[PDB]
Amino acid sequence: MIINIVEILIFLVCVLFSVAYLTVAERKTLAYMQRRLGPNFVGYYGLLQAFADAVKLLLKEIVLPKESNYIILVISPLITLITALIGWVVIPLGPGITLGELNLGILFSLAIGSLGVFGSLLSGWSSNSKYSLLGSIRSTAQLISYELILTSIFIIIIMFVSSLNITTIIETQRVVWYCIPLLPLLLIFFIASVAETARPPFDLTESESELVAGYFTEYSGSPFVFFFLAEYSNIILISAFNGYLLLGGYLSFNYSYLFNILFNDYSYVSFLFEGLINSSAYAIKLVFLMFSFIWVRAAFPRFTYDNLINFCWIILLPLLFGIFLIIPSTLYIFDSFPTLI
Amino acid sequence: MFIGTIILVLSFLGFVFNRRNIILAFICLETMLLGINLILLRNSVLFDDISGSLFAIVIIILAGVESAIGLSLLVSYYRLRGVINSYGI
Amino acid sequence: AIPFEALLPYGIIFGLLTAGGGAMQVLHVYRNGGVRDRFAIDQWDSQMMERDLRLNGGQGRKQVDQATAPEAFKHNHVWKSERPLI
Amino acid sequence: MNTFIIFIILIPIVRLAFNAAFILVAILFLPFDLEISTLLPYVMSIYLVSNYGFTIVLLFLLILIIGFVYEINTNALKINKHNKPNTDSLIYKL
Amino acid sequence: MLILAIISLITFVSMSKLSDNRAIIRLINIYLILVLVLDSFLYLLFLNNQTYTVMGELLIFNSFTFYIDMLIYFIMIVISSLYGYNLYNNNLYKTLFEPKKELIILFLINILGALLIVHSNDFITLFVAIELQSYSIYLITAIYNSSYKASKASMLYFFMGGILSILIAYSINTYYSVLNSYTLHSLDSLIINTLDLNLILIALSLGLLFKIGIAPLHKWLISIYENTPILITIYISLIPKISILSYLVLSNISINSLVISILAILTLLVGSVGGLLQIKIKRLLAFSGLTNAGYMMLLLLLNNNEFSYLYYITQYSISHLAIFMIIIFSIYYINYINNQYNPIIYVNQLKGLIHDNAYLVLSMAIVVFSFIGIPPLLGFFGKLNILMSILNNGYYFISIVLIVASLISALYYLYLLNVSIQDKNNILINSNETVSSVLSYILSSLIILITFGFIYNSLIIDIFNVYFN
Amino acid sequence: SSSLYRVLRNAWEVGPRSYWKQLNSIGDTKSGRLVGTDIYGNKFYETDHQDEIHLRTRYVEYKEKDYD
Amino acid sequence: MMYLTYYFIEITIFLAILCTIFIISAKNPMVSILYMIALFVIAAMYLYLIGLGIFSLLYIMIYIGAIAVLFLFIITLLDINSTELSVKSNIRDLPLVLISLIVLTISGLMIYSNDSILINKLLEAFGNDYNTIITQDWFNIENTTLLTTIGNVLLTNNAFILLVLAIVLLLGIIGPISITMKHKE
Amino acid sequence: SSSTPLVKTSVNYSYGDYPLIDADPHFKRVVGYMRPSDYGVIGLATAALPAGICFAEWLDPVKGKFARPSVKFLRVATMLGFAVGFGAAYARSSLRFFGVTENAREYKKDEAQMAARKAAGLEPYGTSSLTPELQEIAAKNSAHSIAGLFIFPWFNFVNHPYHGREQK
Amino acid sequence: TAAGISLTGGRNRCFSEWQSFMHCTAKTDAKSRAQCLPNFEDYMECLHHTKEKARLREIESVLKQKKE
Amino acid sequence: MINANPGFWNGPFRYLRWSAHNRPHLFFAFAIGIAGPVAALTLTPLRRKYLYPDHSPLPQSYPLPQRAREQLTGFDDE
Ligand SMILES: CCCCCCCCCCCCCCCCCC(=O)OC[C@H](COP(=O)(O)OCCN)OC(=O)CCCCCCCCCCCCCCCCC
Ligand SMILES: CCCCCCCCCCCC(=O)OC[C@H](COP(=O)(O)OCC[N+](C)(C)C)OC(=O)CCCCCCCCCCC
Repeated sequence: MIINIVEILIFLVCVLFSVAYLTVAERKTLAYMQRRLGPNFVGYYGLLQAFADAVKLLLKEIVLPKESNYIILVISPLITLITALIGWVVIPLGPGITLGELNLGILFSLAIGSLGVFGSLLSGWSSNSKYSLLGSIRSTAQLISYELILTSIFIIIIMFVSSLNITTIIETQRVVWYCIPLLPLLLIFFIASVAETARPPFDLTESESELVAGYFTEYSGSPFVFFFLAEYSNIILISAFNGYLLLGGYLSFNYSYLFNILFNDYSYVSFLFEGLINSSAYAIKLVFLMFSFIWVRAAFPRFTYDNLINFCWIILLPLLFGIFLIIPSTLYIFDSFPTLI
Repeated sequence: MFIGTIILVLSFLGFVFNRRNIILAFICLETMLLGINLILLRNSVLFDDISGSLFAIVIIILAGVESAIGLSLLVSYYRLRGVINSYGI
Repeated sequence: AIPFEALLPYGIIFGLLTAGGGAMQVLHVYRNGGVRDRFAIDQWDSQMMERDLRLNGGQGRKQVDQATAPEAFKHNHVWKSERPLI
Repeated sequence: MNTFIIFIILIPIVRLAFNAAFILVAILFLPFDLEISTLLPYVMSIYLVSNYGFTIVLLFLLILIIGFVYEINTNALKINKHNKPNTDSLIYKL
Repeated sequence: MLILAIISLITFVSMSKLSDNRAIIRLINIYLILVLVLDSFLYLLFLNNQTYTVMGELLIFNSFTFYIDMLIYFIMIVISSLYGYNLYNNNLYKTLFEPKKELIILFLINILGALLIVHSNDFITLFVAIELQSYSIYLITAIYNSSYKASKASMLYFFMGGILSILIAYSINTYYSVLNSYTLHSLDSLIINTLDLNLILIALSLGLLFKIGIAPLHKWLISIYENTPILITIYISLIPKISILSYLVLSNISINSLVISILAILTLLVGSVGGLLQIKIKRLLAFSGLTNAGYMMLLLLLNNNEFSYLYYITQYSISHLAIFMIIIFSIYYINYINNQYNPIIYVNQLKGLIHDNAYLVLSMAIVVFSFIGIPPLLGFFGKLNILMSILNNGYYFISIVLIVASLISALYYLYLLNVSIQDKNNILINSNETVSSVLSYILSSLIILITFGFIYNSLIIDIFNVYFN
Repeated sequence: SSSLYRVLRNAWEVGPRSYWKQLNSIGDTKSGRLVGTDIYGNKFYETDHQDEIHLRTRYVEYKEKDYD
Repeated sequence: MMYLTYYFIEITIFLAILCTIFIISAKNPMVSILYMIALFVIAAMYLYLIGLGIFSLLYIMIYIGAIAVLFLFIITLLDINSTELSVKSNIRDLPLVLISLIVLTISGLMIYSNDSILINKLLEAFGNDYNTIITQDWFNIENTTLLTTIGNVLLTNNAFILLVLAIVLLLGIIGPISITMKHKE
Repeated sequence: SSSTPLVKTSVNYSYGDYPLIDADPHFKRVVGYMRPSDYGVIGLATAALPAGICFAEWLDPVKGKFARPSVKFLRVATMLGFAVGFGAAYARSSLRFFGVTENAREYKKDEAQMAARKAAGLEPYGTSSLTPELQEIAAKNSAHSIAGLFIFPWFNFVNHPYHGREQK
Repeated sequence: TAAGISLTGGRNRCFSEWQSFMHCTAKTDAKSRAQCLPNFEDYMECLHHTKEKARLREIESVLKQKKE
Repeated sequence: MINANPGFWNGPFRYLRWSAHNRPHLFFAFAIGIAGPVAALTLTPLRRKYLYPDHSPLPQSYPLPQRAREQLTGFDDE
C-alpha cells in the first residue's frame, strides 16, 4: 500500500501548501487592489509570511480563561479542520484521478458541509458568558439558512445528470459547462459560498464581536492556526464545488488533435501531460474564484443580520423553488430526461 | 437486530427513569427512532426488500418534524415561565 | 498582468495542484498496469473484473482475447461466505 | 486498506432575551431541509418515473410552496421594533 | 375536498387579518355542509359491501369508512359553528371564546389524519396518518399559549404520545421482520393459526389504545382534557378516539384476546369508580369517555361488530357534543368566572340552573339518561346491541361487569342533574341579551335526535342489511 | 510600475550580484547612477526612469548587514 | 489479516451501549447531545458495515446536520436546569431498572420468531452461528441503487404517502409559527 | 408503445344494476359526457355557498348588526363553490360510467366513439407517453379514487388500456 | 403496493415462494385453504432459514462430538 | 404610504405593474414557476407533432419473448 501513502502525502502537501499561500495571495491581491504592496519583506517577495505567522503562533502560550472550558475550545477547532479536510478526498483532478472515487461523492460533500457548523456552535459554549451564546446563534442561523441554497443547486444540476459520482458529473460537461444554461445559479452559488464561509460581505459576527468584549473566536496558540487552515481550506473546497458543478472542473480544450499530432502512442509521458493539462484547468479555475473571494472582499460593505436572513428566505429561496419547476418542465417539454448512467 | 433493540431499551429506560431534566427525554425519543430504523434496515437487507427502507426514510422525515414541533412547544412553555426547571414538564 | 508579485503565490498554487494532479495520474496508472482508471463502476462491472481476475492469474486489469479458457477457470470459481448480521 | 480508508483515519489522529425570529429560522430549516433531501430520489430516478413522477413531485413542490407562502405573508422572520417613532399628529385643545 | 379546503385556507388566512377569523370559520363550515350534501350519493358504490382498494393497496373504502367520514364531517361542522358564531355579543364572551388564526387549519389537518387512519389498508399509511393526527393535536393543545396549564398539557401529550408511536412502529417492524409484509390482508386463518403473532399484534392494539386513554394510562389524558380549554377539549376528546377505534374495529386483529379482556374490564371499573369523587366537570366527562371506550373496546373481540359500533359511536358523539354544549350555554347564568379559558370548572356552579333556564336542564336530562342507557333514548338501543353481540359470541363475566359499570356511572352522571334541579337564591328574572340562533338550533337538533331517533331504527336496520351485507 | 519588465531590465542593467544583494536588503530591484558615498561607507543612488513614481527616485545601499 | 475486520459490529454494539450510558449519566446536557451525535455516527458506521452507506450519509446530513444543530440551538438559548446524577435520588429505580431491562430485552428478542415454545424463541435468536452464501447472477442490467429504487417506488407505487408527507411538513412550518409568532397584528 | 395489458382484470364487472362502460374513465370523457343536470348542480353550489354565508349573517351577524359580507369572502366563496360543484358533477358522471346510475345515453355515445376509433385504426382509450408498467401503476393508483372524494381529489389522465371491458 | 421489489428495483429473494402461495390462495376458498400449508412453510423457510439451520446444527454436532 | 398595495381585485393588470416595480423578487419567482407547468401542458404536443416525437423506451430487463419453445439443433455435444 506504499503508493497509496505516496498519493496521500502528495495530496496533503499540495492542499496545505496551497492553503498557506492562499493567505499570502489574499493579502497581496488585496493590497494591490488598495494601491499598496506586501508582505514582501519576510521572504523573497513574501513567500514565507504564512509560515512565520504559524511558527509565531506555535511558540505562543496556550492560555485558557478562568471560567472557560479547555476541551471544547481545543477539540472544536481540531474537529473543524478534520471535517473541512476530509471533503478534499472526493475532489477529482482527472478522470478517476481521485483518492476516494466513491459513487456517492456529492452526498459525501453535502453531509460534510453539514458537519461543518459545529465549530461555530461549540465556540459560544466555550464562553459561559451570556452574549457569546447569542452571537454564535446569529452565525449559525446564517449558515444553516444558506446551506439550503447551496444544496438546492446541487439538486438542480443533478436533474440534468442522474448520478452522484463527481467524475460523471464532470464528464457530462464535455458537451457544455452547466454555467451556460444556468448562469444565474453561478452568482447564487458564489454568493452562498461566500456566506457559508462567513466571509465579507457576510462577516457579521466576527465584526459585531470584535467590538464587544467577546462573542468572537478568542482562541490562542495552535487553535488559532487550525482555524485559519480550516477557513482558507473550506474556501478552496467551496470553490471546488463551484468548479466541478458549473465550470467544467478539469475540462478544457479538446486535446485530441494535439496529442494525436505529437505522441503516436500511450506512454507514461502522455498520461503525465494529460494529467497536467486537466489539473491546470482545474487549478486556474480555483485561482480565479479565490481571486473572486478577495475581489468581493475588497469592494462590498457589510450586511446586517436582518438584511441577510431577509435576503435568503424571501428572495433566493422563492427563485429556487421556482427553478425546481421550470427545469423538470424544460426536460419534459423536449423528451430529454437523463438516464442513470 | 441487537444494537437497535439495545439502544431502544436503554433509551426507554432513560426516558422513564429521568429525574433530572427534559432534553434527555427528547434525546431518548430520537435514539428510540434510530434503533427502530436500524432493526428495520437490517431486516430489509436480509430480505433484499425495499419497503423497509421506505418506512425508514419516512421515519427520518417524521422524526425531524417531531423534533421541530416539540421544540416549538418547549419554546412556548419557556415563553410563559422563563425557566424550565428540572421537574417541570 | 502588471502585478507579478501578487500573481506569484497564485503561480505556486497553480503549479502545486498541477503537479499533484499529474503525479496522481501516473500513480493510478502504474497501479492499474498501463491503463486509465475506471470510474462509476456498478455491480456488473465489478463482477466482470473479478471474472477477469479468475481468467488471468490475478493480474488486475489484464485482458485476454482467447476463445477458450484454461482449465483452472472451472475450479477457480468463488462464492462469498458472509458473516451473520446482528 | 484503501487510500480513502487510510485518509479518513489519518487526518483525525494526526438572564437574557431573544427574538423569536432567531428561533424560527432554525425550526423552519428542518422541513425545508427534509424537502430538499426528499427531492434526491426524484433526481436519481427521474427517467424511470417518466412524466408520472414528474407530475407527482410538482404537486409535492406546490404544496410546499403553499407553506412558504404562509411564512412570507405572516412575516415570521422579520424583526419587530418596540420604540416606534411617533406618527400621531400634534393637536392642541383650544 | 378537505385538501382544497386546507390549501385554500392557508393562502386565504395569510392574506387575512385577525378580524376575519370568525367569518373564515363560517365559510369552511358552510363548505363542509355543501360537501356532505352534494357528494353524499357515493354511498351507492358500496352496495352489497363492495369494497375498493385505492392508491395501489394503501387505502380501503367501504360503507364503514364512508359513514365514519360523514360523521367526522358532521362533528366538524358543529365544532366549527362553536368558534364562528358568537353566543352573546358581549365583551366577556368575546374574550372568552375567540378563535386564533391557525386553529382552523389544524382542525382540518386533524380531520385528514383521522380519515387516512380509518381508510388505511397498509401500516405505512397508518404510521403516516397517526403522526399527522398526533402532531396536529399537539399543536391544538398548545395554540392557546397564553395559558400555563395548556402549555403543560401539550408537553406531556407530546412525550407520552411519542412513546406510543415508538411502540406502534416497533410492532410494525416486528410484523415485517416476521412476514415480509406491511399489509394485514396478507393474513388469513392459515397464517393466524400457523404463526405466533399474538404478541406482535396486541402490541399494535395497545400502542394505539393507550393514545385514547385506556387504563391504567388514563390519568395523563384526563389531566389534559381538564387542563385544556373547553372548546378544544370537545374536539381532542372525540376525534382521536373515533379514528383509532374504527381502525381497530375494521381490521379484525384481536379476535379473542385475554389481555384485551382484562384491560377493557379495568377501564369500565376505573372509569366508573374514579369519577365518583370528582368535583370538576371535565374530569367527570373524561372518565365518562373512558368507560365508553371500555364498552367499545369490548367489540374488538367479535369479528361481526359493525352495527353495534356504528350505532354506539354515533350516539356517543352526539351526546358528547350536546352535553359540552349545555355546559357552554350555562356560563351566562353562573355567578363566578374561574378563567378566560375554563369559565366553568366545578359541578356546584350549575346549581339552580332550572330556575334560570329550565329547558336547558330538560336537554341535560335527556342527554344524561341517554348516557346511562335509559330508553327510549338512543343510548339504550346502543348498549343493547353491544350486549347482544358479546352474549352471542361468549362473554358472560364481561356482560355483568358492563351492567355493573352502567350502574356505577349513573351516579357521576346524575350528579349534574341533581345539582341542576336544586333550588337557588338570586334567580334570573329577565335579560335583554339573547343567545345565538344557530347554536340553539344545533343543540336542539342533537336533543331531538337523542330523543326521537328510536323511530328510525328499523329503517336503519334495513339500510344496514343491504349496504353492509 | 510593479511590472516584471522593470525588474528584468533592471537586473540586466545592474548585475546579478547586486540583484541578490538588493533582494536580500531592499526586497525590490532598483538600478541607478551613483551620486557618492558617505563617511560610514553607505552608497546613495538616483534613478531617472519614468517607471519610478515620486519618492522612489533616490535610494540607499547600506554597508552593514545590520542596517539602520 | 482477514479476521481483523470480523468483530466490527460487536464493537459498534459495545460503543452504542457506552454512549447510551453516557447520555444518561452526563452532568451538562450539552455533553449528552454530543454523545447522541456519537451514537448517530456509530449507527452510520453499522449501516455502512451492512451495505447501506447511502442511509449513513442521509443520517449524517439529516439527524446530525439539522436535528442536533437545533438541539444545541435550543439549549444554548434556554435556561434548562438539571440535577446531576446521584445516589439519593435515582438508586431507588435499580430493582425496577433491572427487572425492566431483563424482561424487555428477552421479549424484544423472543418476539421476532414464530416458534411455539417460549425458551426456544430466545434460543433461536441466539442462533447467530451460520454464514450466508452470496452468489453472483447476471440479471441486473442497469445501475439502479437503493436511492433510485426509493425514488421509483415512492414517486410511482406509493405516491400518496409522498403527497401526505408534504402536509406533515406543512405542519412543521405552520404549527411552530402559530405557537411562537403572536399575530397581535 | 405496445398498449397490451400486463395484468389481468375483470371483464364486465357489475358495480350496480346497469351495465358498464369504463372503470377508470379519462377526465376528458367524464367532462364531455356531462349532462346539463351536472352543470346545473355546478351553478347550484356556486350560488349556494356565498348565499349560505349571507343567510348565516342574517341569522347570527358577526357584530351586533347585519351587514352584507365583504366581496372578499364572496369571491372565495364562489371559487370553492365551483370546486364543490365540479367534484359533484365529476362524480355523477363517473358513476354513470361504473354502472351505478342510468347510463343509456352514455352507453350509446361510447359505442359510437369506440367504433369510430376502431374504424380510424386508433387504439381504444388511446396511446400514451409511458411504459406499460407505469400504465398499470397509474391505473392502480387512480382506479375508483372518486370514492375518496371527501378526502382528496384524484383523476386519471394516462390513457391506459386497463379499463374494465372485454378486449374488443 | 411496493411488495415484491428488491433493493435494485427487482424481484426479491423469496418472491417466488410468495407467488406460489398467493397462487394457491387464489385457487382455494377458506375451507380448502389448508392445502396452502407447505407453500407457506416454504416461504417461511426462505425468509428465516430455520430447518436448514437445524440441519446444519446436526451436521456440526456430528463433526464436533463423534470425532472428538 | 408612498407605494402601498392597490389590491388584486381592484385591477389585476395594475397590481401586476405594481408588483414588478416594487416586489420583483416575488413576481419573477411566480413567473418562473408558472412558466414550467403551463408550457409543459401547452407546448409538449406541438413538439411531439412538429419538431420530433417521443423516443422509444429502453429495454430495462431481458426481453423474454412471448412465445413457446422451438426445437433447434446445431452445436450439440459430439
Ligand atoms: C415502546 C417503548 C419502547 C420500548 C419497547 C420495549 C420492548 C417492547 C416489548 C414487546 C412489546 C410490548 C408488549 C406490551 C405487553 C402486551 C403483550 C401482549 O399482550 O401479548 C400477549 C399475547 C397473548 O395474548 P392473547 O392473544 O390476547 O390471548 C391468546 C393467548 N394464547 O402474546 C403472548 O402470549 C405473549 C408471549 C408470552 C411470552 C412473553 C415473554 C416474557 C418473557 C420474559 C421472561 C423474563 C424472565 C423471568 C423474570 C426476570 C426477572 C428476574
Ligand atoms: C350518515 C351521517 C351521520 C351523521 C349523524 C346523523 C345521523 C344520521 C343517521 C343516518 C344513517 C343512515 O341513513 O345510514 C344507515 C347506515 C348505513 O347506511 P349508509 O351506507 O351509510 O347510507 C346512508 C346514505 N345517506 C348518508 C345518504 C343517508 O346504517 C347505520 O349503521 C347507521 C347507524 C346510525 C344510528 C344513528 C341514528 C340517528 C337517528 C337519525 C335520524 C335522522
